[PDB]
Amino acid sequence: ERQINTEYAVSLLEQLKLFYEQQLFTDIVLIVEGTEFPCHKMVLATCSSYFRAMFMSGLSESKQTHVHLRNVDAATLQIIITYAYTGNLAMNDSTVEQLYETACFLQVEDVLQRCREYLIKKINAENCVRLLSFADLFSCEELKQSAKRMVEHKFTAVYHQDAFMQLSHDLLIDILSSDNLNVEKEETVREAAMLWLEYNTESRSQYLSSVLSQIRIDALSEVTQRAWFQGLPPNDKSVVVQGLYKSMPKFFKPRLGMTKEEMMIFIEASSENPCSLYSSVCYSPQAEKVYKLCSPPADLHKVGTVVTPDNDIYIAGGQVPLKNTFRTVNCFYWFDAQQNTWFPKTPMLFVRIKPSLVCCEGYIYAIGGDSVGGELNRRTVERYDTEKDEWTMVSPLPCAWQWSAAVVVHDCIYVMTLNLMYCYFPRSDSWVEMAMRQTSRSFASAAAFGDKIFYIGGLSVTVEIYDVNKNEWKMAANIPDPCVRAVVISNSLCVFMRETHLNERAKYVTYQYDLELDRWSLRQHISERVLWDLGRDFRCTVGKLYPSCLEESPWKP
Amino acid sequence: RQKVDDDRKHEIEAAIVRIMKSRKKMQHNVLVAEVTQQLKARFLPSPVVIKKRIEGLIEREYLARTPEDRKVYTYVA
Repeated sequence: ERQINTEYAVSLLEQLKLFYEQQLFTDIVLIVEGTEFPCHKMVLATCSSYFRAMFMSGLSESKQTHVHLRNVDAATLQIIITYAYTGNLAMNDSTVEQLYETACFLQVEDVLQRCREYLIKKINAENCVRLLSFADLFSCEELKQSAKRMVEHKFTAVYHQDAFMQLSHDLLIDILSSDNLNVEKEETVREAAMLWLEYNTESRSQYLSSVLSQIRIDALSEVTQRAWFQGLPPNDKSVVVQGLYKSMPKFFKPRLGMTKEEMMIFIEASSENPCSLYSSVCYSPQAEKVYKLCSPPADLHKVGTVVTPDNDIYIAGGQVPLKNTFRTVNCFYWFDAQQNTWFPKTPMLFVRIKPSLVCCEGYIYAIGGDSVGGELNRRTVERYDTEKDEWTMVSPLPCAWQWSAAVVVHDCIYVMTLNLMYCYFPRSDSWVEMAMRQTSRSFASAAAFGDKIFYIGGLSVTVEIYDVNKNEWKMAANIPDPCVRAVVISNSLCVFMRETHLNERAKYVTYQYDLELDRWSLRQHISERVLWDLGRDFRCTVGKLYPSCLEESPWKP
Repeated sequence: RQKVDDDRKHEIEAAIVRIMKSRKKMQHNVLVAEVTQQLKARFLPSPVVIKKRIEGLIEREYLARTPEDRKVYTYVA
């Protein structure tokens, strides 16, 4: 059907807006705690699913011109009316709750979906349990699930949120009884359930018993009984009887968060499947297996990795082929530790090629990486805010460097280039000159192990160790065209190198390096029966993953 | 004894004026840990002595270390 809108629908909406702001042809007025809102019935019927029944049903409101609508905020109803009259919402970050409250009040489906998306995108660090209780009160399965997983991930690291105390039982039961608790130990959930019953007892003793049972035998074999003898109300006999029941039944099973194996995440591998360009796989140091990961964009490559102290994976920048009949994109992504997917985040402001992301003081710092190339000050850096979810410009780099590396030592930013090093102080937002290397090597990376930076490789086997407390560069030894990948494994400095000769196959083997010995002892030789060739542009980083969520990479020995 | 007490005074003061001219700032007790780690194999950290002596160079231009405005130190000479 022909529904042309060229200069017609916009003109109609502009005429309606003009009639609204001039108070013309209005036949209904909303009374909101003394505030008047003259409007029309047609717009309220086409926008809200409640006003259509308010103006159709032949009751009292039908003839009532002065309808007194209560339990609604003035500003929220005003923004809903102006959204109905112009189509633009222009929502902030503070009044989203009351907006959704009154949007669900009038079943206004479009603004409901808009606010639902805005809330599902903005579960950053703190409003998680709050918006989870919000979605529990206003049954919203979409928001409910994302918030559920978000809490399963972060709540099991703070378990002290002020909002977490005020939760309904069913929601707490769903949270605690789930097998998605990202906890490496079983006593933290026990004490967390405990403190949730240390603020409210006596009248709430039923909930106490329920959560106690939920904790299961794994955490029921603790001080739970003694703490209860201490806080139980007097003259309670059957309560001890029902508490003694919880010890032998109800399927004691292992949890999921304990499977936080410290593994080796790789990217841009040799797609086991021929013409496929690249793939992201993983390696297990202890399990001696090779797991795979899903490509974040599935077509874009040349990305940079970073791992926060909370074991989080991020991906920024990269280039994607234009697919006309490689363009650079500043998109951003984050790896899910359980869903084996990639949820995007706030993109960058500059399209970078192979950005070097560094985490420090809870902030992500992307140093260099072909920001735009044609900058007036070619040396610049853009940092990320993991809490506010925004990018903040900081003091630019002193000199323009290419194929550089950057690490973080002692809560400070350290970027390494051919021969120079600069310490970005995040507190004073300044760059202090550091020691210069006597050797000029590029195309190499550095590792931040302890309080020493180990710049390995370059063009080789150059081992130049730097210390922060000493501020000096020294050599240790030569590792016995190697592709070096220095990294931290089990609080012990190790390396992952691959050698390649003429008419010979590649071999993967990791060595154990000692500080005072200056020697790379043979730790483990990666057999080719489990791991195949990776390539040249592959990257390495240390991080904890889950074996059950991920899938093994099928490949013939 | 008094001579070496004056010697320790010299040590701590010099250490501070030479290192902090390119280091961090102490909201309360941040840089004192560093100045004590630097003089660990020299003598005793002497917390009371160093705390009494760092607040004397406050009114002496170099290292203003404003006590009340202990949020940004003068990175000048």
